[PDB]
Amino acid sequence: HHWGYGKHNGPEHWHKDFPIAKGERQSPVDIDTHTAKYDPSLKPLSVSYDQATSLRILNNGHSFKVEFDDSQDKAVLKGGPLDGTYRLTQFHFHWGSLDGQGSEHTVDKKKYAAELHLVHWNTKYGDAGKASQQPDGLAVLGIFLKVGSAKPGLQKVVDVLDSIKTKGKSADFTNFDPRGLLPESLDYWTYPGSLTTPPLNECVTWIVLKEPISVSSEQVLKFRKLNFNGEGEPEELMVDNWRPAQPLKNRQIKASFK
Ligand SMILES: NS(=O)(=O)c1ccc(C(=O)CSc2ncccn2)cc1Cl
Ligand SMILES: [Zn+2]
Repeated sequence: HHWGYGKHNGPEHWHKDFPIAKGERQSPVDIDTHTAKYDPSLKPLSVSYDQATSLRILNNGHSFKVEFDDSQDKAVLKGGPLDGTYRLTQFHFHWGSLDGQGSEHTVDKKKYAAELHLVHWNTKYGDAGKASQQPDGLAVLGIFLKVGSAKPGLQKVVDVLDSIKTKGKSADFTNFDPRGLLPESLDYWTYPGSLTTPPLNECVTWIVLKEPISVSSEQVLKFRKLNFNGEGEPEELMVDNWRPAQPLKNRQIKASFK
């Protein structure tokens, strides 16, 4: 009876296996735009993805993820609220059954159709597992998706999803450039938080971009054809794989803009 997004194993159940679910710095959160404080000391975010090396794409029964070669300084995040250099290790998405839900973070209670998470680890900790045990171990760049015009840079991802329909399928996935998933502006909100999936470790500096990307209905339709289940099990479409907003508690959200 493992964790998921259903009625009997979804977010309201996760605290039983992972008591940190009720912790002091859980994610996602609602970003109340009027309450976030503009911090003039925040630096521009530096996103250096020119030498990224994608390796593989995998349906793990919770999402799909593109994994990168993170064994050298390739695709790195720095600046912004961060101290030091963070290596990109994977990206994945969360999305809805309908376009009015799917994001994890919300902005003045607005839900987007999906959210992209680009997961990076602090190189001072040597590997992603070690980094996950530190309060400043990971940095996730979060990008909202709205439905409208297509994102051309996402098409290579959506076109291979039919090859990883069910849980446990993977494929080779080289030469994918994550720069094609970014909006024009790198203005952001930031706060200290957690993984949004089990094990829910409190190790993430969240950097959530203010500007969404647009993707087409046909692109998000292909996300919704994935399956949570393994092949041969009853078919349950992979939709609504998002954790709702959690209590902000004793945290401030800072804005890089305004
Ligand atoms: N949604 S999210 O918060 O961006 C997110 C989701 C899953 C993972 C994983 O690495 C899960 S496996 C794992 N995590 C920490 C320690 C041992 N294993 C990492 C992140 Cl940052
Ligand atoms: Zn995520």
